[PDB]
Amino acid sequence: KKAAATNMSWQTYVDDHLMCDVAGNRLTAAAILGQDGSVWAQSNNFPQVKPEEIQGIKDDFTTPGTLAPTGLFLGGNKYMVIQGEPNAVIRGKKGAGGVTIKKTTQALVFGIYDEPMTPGQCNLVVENLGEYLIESG
Repeated sequence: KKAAATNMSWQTYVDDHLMCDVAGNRLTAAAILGQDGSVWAQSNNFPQVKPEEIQGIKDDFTTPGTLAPTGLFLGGNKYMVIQGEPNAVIRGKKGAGGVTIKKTTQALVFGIYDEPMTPGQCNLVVENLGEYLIESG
């Protein structure tokens, strides 16, 4: 019955809650884009995402398996699609690194890790914060 749904600043969500130091290491880069493709907040070194890349990501959330055969692209870098959560989470691999994308009510959470950060740690900070944004909208 209690909405009570507040909203911190977008950059503080990325600066404090996405690049937060986890077990000594942090994400390589992170960003939060609205589902329209607009960049609402991004890290200092997050790559510029092409709309054709954004268009495909929405297409695999609505239809899992779209980006899997061809691969997932972010700013010219190719990420191999790995086990993700249908319609909610897309996960990728690029060598010792990878990427986790969490779908929200109206936005998209991006998180990019490299060595030595583990894929589960990137999945941790992305899905949980995205799950919190799911709870609030």
